[PDB]
Amino acid sequence: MFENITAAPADPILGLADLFRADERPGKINLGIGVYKDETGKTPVLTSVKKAEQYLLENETTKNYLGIDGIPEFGRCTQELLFGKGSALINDKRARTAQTPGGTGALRVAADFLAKNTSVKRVWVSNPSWPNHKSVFNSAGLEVREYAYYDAENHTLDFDALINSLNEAQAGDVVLFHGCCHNPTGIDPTLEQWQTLAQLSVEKGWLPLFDFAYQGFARGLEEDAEGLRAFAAMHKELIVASSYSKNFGLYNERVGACTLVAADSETVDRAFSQMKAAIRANYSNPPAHGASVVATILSNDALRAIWEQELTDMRQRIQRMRQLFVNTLQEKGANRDFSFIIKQNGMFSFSGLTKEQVLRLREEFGVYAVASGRVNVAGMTPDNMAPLCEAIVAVL
Amino acid sequence: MFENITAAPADPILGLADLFRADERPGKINLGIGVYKDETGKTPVLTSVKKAEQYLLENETTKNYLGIDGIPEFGRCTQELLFGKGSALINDKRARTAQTPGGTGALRVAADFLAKNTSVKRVWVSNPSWPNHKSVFNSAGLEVREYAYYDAENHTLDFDALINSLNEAQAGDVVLFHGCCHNPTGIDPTLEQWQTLAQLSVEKGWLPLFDFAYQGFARGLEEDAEGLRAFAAMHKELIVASSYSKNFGLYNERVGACTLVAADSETVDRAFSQMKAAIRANYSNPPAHGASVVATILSNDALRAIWEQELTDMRQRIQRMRQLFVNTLQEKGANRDFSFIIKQNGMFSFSGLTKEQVLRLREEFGVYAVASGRVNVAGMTPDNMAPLCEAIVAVL
Ligand SMILES: Cc1ncc(COP(=O)(O)O)c(CN)c1O
Ligand SMILES: Cc1ncc(COP(=O)(O)O)c(CN)c1O
Repeated sequence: MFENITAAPADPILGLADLFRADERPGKINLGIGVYKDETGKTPVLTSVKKAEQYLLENETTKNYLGIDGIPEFGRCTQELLFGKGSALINDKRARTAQTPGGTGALRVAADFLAKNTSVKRVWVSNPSWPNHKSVFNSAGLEVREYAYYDAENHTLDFDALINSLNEAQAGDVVLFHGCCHNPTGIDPTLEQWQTLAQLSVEKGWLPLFDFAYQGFARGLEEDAEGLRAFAAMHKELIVASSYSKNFGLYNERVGACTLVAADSETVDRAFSQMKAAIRANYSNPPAHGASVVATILSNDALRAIWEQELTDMRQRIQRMRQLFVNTLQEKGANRDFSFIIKQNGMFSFSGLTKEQVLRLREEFGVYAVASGRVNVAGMTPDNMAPLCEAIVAVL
Repeated sequence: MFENITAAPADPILGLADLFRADERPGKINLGIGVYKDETGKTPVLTSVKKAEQYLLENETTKNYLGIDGIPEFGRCTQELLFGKGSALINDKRARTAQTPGGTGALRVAADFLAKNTSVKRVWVSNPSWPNHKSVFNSAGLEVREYAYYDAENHTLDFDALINSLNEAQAGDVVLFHGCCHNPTGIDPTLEQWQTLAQLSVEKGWLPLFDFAYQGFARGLEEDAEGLRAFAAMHKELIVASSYSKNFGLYNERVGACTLVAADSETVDRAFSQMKAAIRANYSNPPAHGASVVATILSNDALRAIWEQELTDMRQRIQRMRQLFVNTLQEKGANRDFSFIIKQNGMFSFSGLTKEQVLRLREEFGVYAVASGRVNVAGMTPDNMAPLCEAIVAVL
């Protein structure tokens, strides 16, 4: 049965992890995978998480099944994060949340859902985008088409091209938008632009699907949700896949959620029972741990007050490294202007390096970055900034 | 988009959970979902698990991504459980394990794998079987056919009918076998029978797929694996989906694994890279917690010595309740012989109650059981045994 199986090519992102610990060469620098690192190049588990975990160890009395959609309070706390405590969506009971194994899992369950219970055939994804978007939607039998987004020359959001590309999407097609911290460009629409697309979207009849994996990494919790909230006030239905892997440092615990929004309580409820059926046939019910942690933190002011500060620290250190990288590059004689980098939000900078340059950086200097030239700024520290910048300069 | 969505019917198993806490009527008894309960009707978290969790809280320094196939030691410890420490499969490096969100998740990833990289079109499932088997395989686009298994009259394994049904399966079809504690009949093949099927399977060219969710609940760890081990010594390729939800009391942490076996190291490795691609497009990487616990327990003799005893206690209490149920039924004037129940292994007894009887038991007495007449013996206690038995007798 397996004699004919061809080997799949290594994952463009997760594959770097293998190569990185395959070459024992002293000063390697890992700027590939999107994981936060502190000034010492460590990925620590947050203090609030350690506190919440202790509490759980004290108070849990059972590991009995969670129920298909997970922990209620979790689902409730996430909607308030996404839509706002006031929000009519919450009051009209128009939204339903399922706890899922990470944002990726939320994208898959949404894909499986749309594929079996809807007439969706094609999903529109930005160009460029996170590489795994294609694979997830293709796994569910949906088709992926690309819409223009980034202006390489100016390092700008090519809005006119975005608008003009989307014009080929028909009523009933799904359009994927990144909530904030666009992966991998780091360029997001302004609120005015989010508004224009909110409206264009209602006239052309597209079903919006937001990928929210970095809430809190651009300007703040409530600000990063503005675009989504602009859409929810104007739309009757929409899906949102959010992740807690980055903003809670819970990467390997797989914590995320798929939020379904419909016209009214009765409708979202019917639609949701099918989403639950799709979960049952996939992984049955979600892993409790990571989600329990998030819920306990969110539910306790002391704990939540400490978390918001840890999040604020993460974001600020990244903004620091961002400006340092640019300054050291100019200091090291980079034959180019990299100022645009300071303008990007989130963990990544679309550096502009060519495939060949990133290949040489790795083989020659032990510097790891994604083929597309995406570099993890959050992996930069005052200690590796100089070796890194010299590697880059000797490659331009 | 959602105006037309029809509501999915409630899950035949997980749906009972809703109904049960929907009726506030004092003496309700829950014999539906397969969860272990101790003499006081509680589902406690195991002591070894509490110990392992404390250790993890002390020693974990990061929640960084786990890598598509999960924790190595976990994968390694599971293969030794399944195949045995000696085993040529392990020494020849013919097996590859992926850590997955529960046994259900392992069944899905195996389904997705077989569907995209193989010429499998149909999966053979016993009649009766765990209800979610159909849905998982149908989610992946595979077809499910049923093979005769249980003799209702005699409460025996209708081997001749089993053999005769399987004769319609062609070379290249997947046949699902339950390792031990057949859900829901509790009747398993003898080793001699496992042997006959091991051989019949090689001549007819079927790809075996074992569902192992109750290892340790029949007679013991190594004994419950005998059938599988009889097959692995005779087969060149096979897949095994195992679960740790019951034997480790880790239900909601979602801990299981999908083990792939091929002719040689080079082949299993090529095949496996595709299995990894299927995981990446589903949930990316598995939840660490539950699996870390299992690995720490398995890796430490003190901890593992305590676990094996807790498992032994669970199994023994069930065997106790099994004989008590039968004795109280006869004591309460049951107009029938229920002796066959003592002969069944695992958590469930196929009682023989009709759909109508189980419907009446619920509405009239607050006694919850699955439509098929499957009752959770592990949910019986000396305290509810009498109310329960009277409910049943007044329904025969
Ligand atoms: C845009 C985007 N969407 C979803 C995810 C998947 O996140 P998770 O690791 O939570 O599964 C990521 C990973 N960073 C992402 O960048
Ligand atoms: C036969 C069988 N297979 C798989 C599973 C799924 O187990 P999990 O809860 O580990 O996902 C179960 C549930 N008891 C089962 O009974």
